[PDB]
Amino acid sequence: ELYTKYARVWIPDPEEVWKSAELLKDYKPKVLQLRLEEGKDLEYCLDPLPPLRNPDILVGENDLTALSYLHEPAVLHNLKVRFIDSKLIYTYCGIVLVAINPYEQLPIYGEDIINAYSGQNMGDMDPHIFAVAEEAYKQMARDERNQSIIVSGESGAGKTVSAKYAMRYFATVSGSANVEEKVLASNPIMESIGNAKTTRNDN
Amino acid sequence: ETLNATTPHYVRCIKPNDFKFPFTFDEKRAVQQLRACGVLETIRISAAGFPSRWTYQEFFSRYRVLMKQKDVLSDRKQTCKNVLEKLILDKDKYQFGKTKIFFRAGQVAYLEKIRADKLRAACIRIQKTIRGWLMRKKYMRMRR
Amino acid sequence: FNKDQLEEFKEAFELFDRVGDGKILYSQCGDVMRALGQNPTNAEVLKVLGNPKSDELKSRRVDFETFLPMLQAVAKYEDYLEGFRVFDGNGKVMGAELRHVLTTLGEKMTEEEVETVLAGHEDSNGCINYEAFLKHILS
Amino acid sequence: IGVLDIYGFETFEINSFEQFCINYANEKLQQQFNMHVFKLEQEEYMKEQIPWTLIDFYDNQPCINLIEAKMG
Ligand SMILES: Nc1ncnc2c1ncn2[C@@H]1O[C@H](COP(=O)(O)OP(=O)(O)O)[C@@H](O)[C@H]1O
Repeated sequence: ELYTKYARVWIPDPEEVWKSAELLKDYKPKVLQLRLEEGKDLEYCLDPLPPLRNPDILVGENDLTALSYLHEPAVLHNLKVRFIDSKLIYTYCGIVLVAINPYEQLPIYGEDIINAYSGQNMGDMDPHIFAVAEEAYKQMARDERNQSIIVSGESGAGKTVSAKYAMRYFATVSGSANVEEKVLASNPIMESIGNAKTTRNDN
Repeated sequence: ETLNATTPHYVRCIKPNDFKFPFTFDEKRAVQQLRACGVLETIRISAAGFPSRWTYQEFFSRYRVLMKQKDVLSDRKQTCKNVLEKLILDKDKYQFGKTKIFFRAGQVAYLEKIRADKLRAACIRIQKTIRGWLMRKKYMRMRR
Repeated sequence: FNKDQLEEFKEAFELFDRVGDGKILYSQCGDVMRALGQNPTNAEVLKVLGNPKSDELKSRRVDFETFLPMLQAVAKYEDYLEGFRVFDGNGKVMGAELRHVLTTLGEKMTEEEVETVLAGHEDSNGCINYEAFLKHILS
Repeated sequence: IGVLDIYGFETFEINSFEQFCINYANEKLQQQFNMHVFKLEQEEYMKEQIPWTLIDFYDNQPCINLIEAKMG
C-alpha cells in the first residue's frame, strides 16, 4: 500500500496500451480520482488496482529487471523512452537480450566498439549484440561446452542482421586469414531458395 | 538434439512498426511482440520472486543519506545489514545473500522515496540557514 | 518576549517601515524573524503569516503588534551537523554540488545567496569544511 | 559457437497448417528457454544459500503433449 496525492499510475487506453496518470485524490481502502494528460477528468472503478509506477530516476535503466515495479506498462515505457529519446536499441531482460529494429542505420557497430567489448563481462557494459557474442566466446573458453546464440522474432524484426553482426564480432576478435566473405555471400542464395513473400511482409 | 547439447544465449528481436517508418514505435504491435517473445512472462515470474538484487556496496553508494555517520561500521556489509533492518522492520521484504541484498518488488522504490524525502529535509536545513543569513544581512544593513 | 526584547524588536521593525505607518509587509515578517536568531522555513513563515495571497503579501502592511504572535510562534546541534554530513566522507562538501542542490531542491535559493554564504569557506580543491561552515553560518 | 535464426511465434487473422507448425516449434524452443532459466536461478540460489521452493516456472509440456503426443 502506497497511493497518495502526487502518486502516479498507469491506466489502460485503446489508443496506447497505457496512459500515465497523476493520482489526484488520496486512496481510501473505492473509486479513484485521477489527473491526466489533456487536463484532468477521471474516476476509475476498482474491481473486486491500477498498475503503479516506478520513480523517474529508475526508468531508462539498462535492464528491465532492475526496475522496482515490474509490469507491462513499465517495460513498454522503458523500451519506448530508450528507443525514441536515447536512440538505444538494445536492452536486457534477465538473461535475454532484447533488440529493437532501429530500421535506419547506425554508427554503433564500429570496430572500435568491437574492441571495447572484448573481455568485458556482460554487466560491465551497456547492452549490445557484441556483449552477447562476447559472453558466448567467453563461455566457450570457460568450459569446452559449445554455445548457441538463438536469435528469434517476427519476420522483419532483424534476425538476419543481428546474426550478421554477431558473426562480425567473432571474425574481428578471433578471426584471422576467409569465413566472413563466404558466409555473407551465402545469404543471397539462402534467401532466394528459402524466403518468400508472406501476407504480412515480403522476405 | 542439436541445441540441448549446447548452452543457449537468447536474442529476441521486435519490430517497432508495420509501415517501415524509421525509428518510430507503435505500442499495440510492440506489446504483441513482447508477449510472443515470452518476455512479459519472464518479467512477471521474476516479479513473483525477488527481482531486485543489490550488492551491499552499491546499496551503500545509494543510501548513504539513510545511514548515519555514527552508525556506519568498519565494514559496509554489516553496516547495510543493520541499516536496512532499521529502515524496513520485516526481513521478509528482503534477503541477505553472500554478495547481494535481495529485495521483493517495490521495496527499492520505497527506499528511494524515503531517501529523497530525507535528502530534501537536509536541503531544507541548509538552504534555510543560508537564506536566513541573507535575510539577516539585509535586515542589519537596513538597521545599519 | 520581555519588554527589552519587545522594544529592540519594535525599533528594528519600525526601521523597516518604508511607508511611515509603523508597519512592514507580510513578506518582511520572515526576514524579521530570521534576523532575530530564528531559522523558520518559508513554509513556516507563510503558515504563521496565515498563507497570505499575492496581493496582501506584496501590499498589505502589518504593525509590530500583529507580527508579534507570529514571531513568538516561530521562536518556540546534532541535526544541523547531520544535515551537512548528508553531503560529506572526508569532512568536505563540493561547492558546485551544494550550490546545485540548494538552488534546485527544496526551497530553492538564488546563486547570489549561496555565493555570499560560501565566500571564504571553500579551499583550493573547491571543498568546504562543513562543520566550520555550519558553526559560522548559525551564529 | 552456433547461431540460430528462427522465425518467432506467429499469429495472423487467418492461421493454417504452416502457422500450426511454426507455433509448435516455438513451443519446443520456449520449453528449452524456461528450463534453462529455471536451472540458472537454482544455481544462483545455491551460490546464495536461498531456498529453492520460492522459485517456480511456467510448464508448457501439457501443450506440447496436446499437439505432439499420440492421439494429439
Ligand atoms: N540493427 C539494424 N540496423 C540497421 N538496419 C536494420 C537493423 N535491423 C534490421 N535492419 C533493417 O531491417 C531490414 C529487415 O530485417 P532483416 O533482418 O533483413 O529481416 P529478417 O529479420 O526477417 O531476416 C534489414 O534488411 C535492414 O534493412
